[PDB]
Amino acid sequence: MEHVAFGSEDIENTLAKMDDGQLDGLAFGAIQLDGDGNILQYNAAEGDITGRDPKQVIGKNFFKDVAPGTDSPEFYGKFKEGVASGNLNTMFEWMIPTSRGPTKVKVHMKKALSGDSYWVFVKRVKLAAALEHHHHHH
Repeated sequence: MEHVAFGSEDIENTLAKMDDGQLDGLAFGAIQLDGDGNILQYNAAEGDITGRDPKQVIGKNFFKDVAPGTDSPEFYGKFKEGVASGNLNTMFEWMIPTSRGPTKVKVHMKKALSGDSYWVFVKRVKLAAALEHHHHHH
């Protein structure tokens, strides 16, 4: 005879999955991903010190591993629906709240040209480079 109902609200209950990456670590570069979201390659900029390992990132997920907490249809659904057709076109900016303070970053994803690969650019929200060149595969 378990008929004990309980209805209440707790701010702590709703407030969960906070920022875990206390570290800042600033960097801007592109990363190759697969249809499933697996790291294929890593290409960072040539104007800063080395941070994360190039091989350590490979084999793991980008938004499912490197980006813990983004596991949702808010950012995943867009990637899935895009893969189903073979061309994920998304352009927006994400806010990365840290202990040191809030930091917004612009990320642009687009299907690779060679095919069977995706291109995800990650860099702080700021217009710097737009017209590139000398980028042709062998």
